[PDB]
Amino acid sequence: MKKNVLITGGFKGIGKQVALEFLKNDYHVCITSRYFEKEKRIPHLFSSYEENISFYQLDVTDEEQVNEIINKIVKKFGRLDVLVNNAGISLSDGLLTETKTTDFNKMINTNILGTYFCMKYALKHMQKVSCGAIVNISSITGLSGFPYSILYGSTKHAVIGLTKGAAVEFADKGIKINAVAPGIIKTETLQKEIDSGEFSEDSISSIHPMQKLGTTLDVAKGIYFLANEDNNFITGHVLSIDGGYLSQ
Amino acid sequence: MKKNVLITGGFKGIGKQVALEFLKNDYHVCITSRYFEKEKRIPHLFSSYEENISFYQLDVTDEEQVNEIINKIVKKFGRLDVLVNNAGISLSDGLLTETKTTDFNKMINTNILGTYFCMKYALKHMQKVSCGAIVNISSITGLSGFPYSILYGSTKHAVIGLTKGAAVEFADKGIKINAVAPGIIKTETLQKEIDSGEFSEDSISSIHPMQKLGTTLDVAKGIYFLANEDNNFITGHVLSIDGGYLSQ
Ligand SMILES: NC(=O)c1ccc[n+]([C@@H]2O[C@H](COP(=O)([O-])OP(=O)(O)OC[C@H]3O[C@@H](n4cnc5c(N)ncnc54)[C@H](OP(=O)(O)O)[C@@H]3O)[C@@H](O)[C@H]2O)c1
Ligand SMILES: NC(=O)c1ccc[n+]([C@@H]2O[C@H](COP(=O)([O-])OP(=O)(O)OC[C@H]3O[C@@H](n4cnc5c(N)ncnc54)[C@H](OP(=O)(O)O)[C@@H]3O)[C@@H](O)[C@H]2O)c1
Repeated sequence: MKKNVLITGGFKGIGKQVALEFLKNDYHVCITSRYFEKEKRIPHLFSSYEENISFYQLDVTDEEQVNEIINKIVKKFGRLDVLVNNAGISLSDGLLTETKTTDFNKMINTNILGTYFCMKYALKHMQKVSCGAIVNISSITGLSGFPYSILYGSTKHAVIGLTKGAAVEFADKGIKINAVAPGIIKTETLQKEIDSGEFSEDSISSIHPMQKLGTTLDVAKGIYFLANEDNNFITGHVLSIDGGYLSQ
Repeated sequence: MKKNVLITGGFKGIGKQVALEFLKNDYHVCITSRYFEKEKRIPHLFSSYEENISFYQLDVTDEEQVNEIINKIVKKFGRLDVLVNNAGISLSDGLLTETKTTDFNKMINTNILGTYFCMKYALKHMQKVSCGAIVNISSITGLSGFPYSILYGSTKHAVIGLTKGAAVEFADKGIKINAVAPGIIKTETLQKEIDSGEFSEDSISSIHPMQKLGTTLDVAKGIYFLANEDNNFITGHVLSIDGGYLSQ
C-alpha cells in the first residue's frame, strides 16, 4: 500500500538522511550495505520506523547482485517507485600527475558502473508500468573543475551524462530521471575530521557563497523533491545543492 | 504571524496557482494586478482562503509604485518572507529582422526592469533581517535559442543574470535567490488558443521529450520548493520545469 524506494546505502551520511526523509513521507524504504552485520542496527538508527524498512546486502559493483537484489525487491513488494543512487566513493590523492590508476578504477566501478547497473535493472521494471523516479547523486565537481578532485569529478560528470541520456530516452515512458549536485556536505565522516582539529570548518565553508557547509538534510530534501509523486514535469535536470557555488 | 509572500500577479495563469500553493501551505499571500477591479474577484477565485489574501494594485514597470507597495506591505505585516517575480509578457512577431523595437522595450520594461525593481526594494527589507527568499521566473528561452522568441528569450536570459548576480551578492546575508525555467505551460490563455484551432496540443507538446505540456501546478510546486523554509542551501540556481527540454 506504501510507495517503495530503493537507496543504495542508508546506514551513514547522505543515504541515512535520505532514508529518514522518505520514511517521514510514508514510504516503505529498502536500504543496503555491503556488510550484512549492519542489518542489526536498524531498530536503533531508525527507532519508530523499523516496520517500514527492508535490508539488502549489496555491492553495486557486482552487476549480477544488483539484478538479483532489484528482482527480489520487485517480487516482494510488486512495485519500485523510486531508485536513489547514493553509493559513491572519493579517493583523493594529490595533483593529477600523482594520482593512482587503481584509485580511478575504483571510483569508476562504484560511482559510474554501480549507478549504471542500478539504473539498468530498475528501468527494466519501471518501463513495464510507465512510471517511476530515479535520482542520481553527482557533485559540484560534476559541473566544474576542482583541483585535487579531478578524477572524482570525472566520475560525477559521467553520472550527469547517464542522468541526462536516460532522461531523454525514458521521457515519453513517464519516468523522471534527475540528479543532485551537492557542495561540501557535513557528514559524520567530515564532522570527525573537523573534530580532530586537522580541518577548520570555516576553511572549507568559505568555498560556498553562503559561507556554511551543506547538511545531509539539504541533500535529502532535494532528492525527495525530485522523486515524489508531485514531480510530473522535471526530468534530465541537475539540481545544485551547493550554497551558491555553481552560480559564481 | 503567518509567513508572508508577495507575488507579482495571482489572478491568472502561473501566478494564480502559485498563490494557491502558498495558501495551502499556511502563508498569508499578497497578490497583485494592474487593474483595481480584480480585487472583487477574490472571494470567488479563492473561496476558502480569502482571509489569508491581501490585494495590491501594482504595475511592475513603475519603480515608484513598486517601492510604495513593498513599503506598505512591510509596514502592515512587519515581514516579507518571499517574493515571487511572476509578472511577465511575451510579444511574439516573426523573425528577428521583422521584430519591433517597441515590442522589445515593452518586454524589457516588464520582464527585466519589473523583476529588478521588485528585487531591489524587497532586498532592502530582507537585508535588515538576514533572511528571505526570492524566486524569479525565467524560461527555457532563458537558457537556449528559440526561433521567433529571440527577444523574449533575451529578457529571460537577463532575468537569470539578475538571479545569479543577486544570489552571489546576498548569499552571506542568509537570503536565497533562485529562478525557475518553465517549458511550454498550459495556461488559460494557451487552453483557448488550442480551442480556436491555431494550435494543436500534440503539435506544441512535441517539443518536450515528455511529449506533454507543463501545468501551472508543475511551476507552482517548483517555486514553492525553492521558496520554503526548508531551503537552507539552494541559491543562484535555475530549476528547469520543462519535461526534459534543456537536457537535450
Ligand atoms: N560528502 C559530500 O560532501 C558529498 C558531496 C557531493 C556528493 N557526494 C556523494 O553523495 C553520495 C553519498 O556520499 P556520503 O558522503 O554520504 O558517503 P558516505 O557517508 O561515505 O557513505 C557511503 C555510502 O555508500 C555505500 N557504498 C560505498 N561503496 C559501495 C559499494 N561498492 N556498493 C554498495 N554500497 C556502497 C556505503 O555502504 P556500506 O559502506 O554500508 O557498504 C555507504 O552507505 C556519494 O555518491 C558521494 O560521492 C558527497
Ligand atoms: N505560459 C508559459 O508557457 C510560460 C513559459 C515560461 C515562462 N513563463 C513566464 O511565467 C510568468 C507567468 O506567465 P503566465 O503565462 O502565467 O502569464 P499570464 O497568464 O499572461 O499572466 C500575466 C501576469 O502578469 C501580470 N502582469 C503583466 N504585466 C504586468 C505589469 N506591467 N505589472 C504588474 N503585473 C503585470 C498580470 O497581471 P494583470 O494582467 O492582472 O495586471 C498577470 O498576473 C511570466 O513571467 C511568463 O513570461 C510563462
